[PDB]
Amino acid sequence: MIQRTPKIQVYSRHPAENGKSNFLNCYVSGFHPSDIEVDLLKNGERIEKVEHSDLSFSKDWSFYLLYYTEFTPTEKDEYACRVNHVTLSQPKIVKWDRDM
Amino acid sequence: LGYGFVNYI
Amino acid sequence: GSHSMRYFFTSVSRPGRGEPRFIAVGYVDDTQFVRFDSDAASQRMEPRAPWIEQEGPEYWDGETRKVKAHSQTHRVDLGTLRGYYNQSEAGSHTVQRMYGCDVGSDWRFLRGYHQYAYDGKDYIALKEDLRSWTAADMAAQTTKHKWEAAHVAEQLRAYLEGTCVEWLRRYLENGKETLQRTDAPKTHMTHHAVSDHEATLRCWALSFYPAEITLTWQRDGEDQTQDTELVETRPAGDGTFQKWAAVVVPSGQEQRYTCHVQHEGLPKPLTLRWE
Repeated sequence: MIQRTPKIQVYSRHPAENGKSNFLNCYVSGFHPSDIEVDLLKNGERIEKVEHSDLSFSKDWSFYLLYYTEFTPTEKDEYACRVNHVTLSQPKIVKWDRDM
Repeated sequence: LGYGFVNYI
Repeated sequence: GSHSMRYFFTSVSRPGRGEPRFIAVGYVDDTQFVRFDSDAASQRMEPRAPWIEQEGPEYWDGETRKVKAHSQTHRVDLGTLRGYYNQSEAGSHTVQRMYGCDVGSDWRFLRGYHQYAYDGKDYIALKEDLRSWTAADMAAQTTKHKWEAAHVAEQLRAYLEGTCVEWLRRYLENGKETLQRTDAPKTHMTHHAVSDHEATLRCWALSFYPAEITLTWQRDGEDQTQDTELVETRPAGDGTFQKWAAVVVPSGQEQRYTCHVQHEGLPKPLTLRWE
């Protein structure tokens, strides 16, 4: 059966500024089948109350979802997104890199 | 507004 | 100035874990406006854009009735397709349906579409003439014969050319502040050394709407498409989109490289340079 790997991107809604409220996004696209586990992590711990978009898909039938939470970046705090899917032999962690 | 007729594969 | 209304349905089986889960979403262009989730408490078609909230109770009742009916048929379909493909109940399977209509800048009908997939592969699609079908394999030919004998295409064509276009125009007018806008991308490039001899050049486009955009890199005017990392256009969460493209180049050669941005919000395509 068809399986397509999620393309994972972790990023802020606005350019990050320490002490200023923002939104942390983990966007997963291009995957099939739709069953997927996505968590946002702060200093390696799962963030509670993360919201997500309703399941939808692209012209090629592959799925996409946005997971998001309000956050206030600081110098010290590390953020990441952890994703599991049938195409991944272990969960995959992508770190938020604010200097891209 | 969605369509309202149904069909089966 | 071209526009679309599309509905997207996904139904997934879950063997020995209950009935299939059905999710429907509706979009005008790149703006979602409704959802239905068969697992959710409300059992209602729900608003997901501010401009659809003004629709009255007859709208919500009727949209809920229709989408619940589709939920049930796609449940039956997952059974039917297991029969067509001689599949067991050991595994989960997925049906997807997508349909809708496009209009041009002048809001006249351009084309209609209605496509179905099973397990992520094309299954059957209405052709551009809205009169005939393309079936992707032998099982989908069975569906084609049944849909021809039931005159399904005629039903769809009347919807796609009529009702679909009319309600798309209504939504475009009611949501004009959101849907008729163009937000041009705010663009820049970033430079970061990866070693003493190479640097990553990343071309950014932020805060744009609609999501359609092109970002390309040239080296002395030659497209660097095989050497470019181009990420999927992504939502910012506020109704705008973001995208970047990157190349890794030898340090000292930055001035050969230019980034090129095309978007409907721009009065002219932009060229960004390192000099």
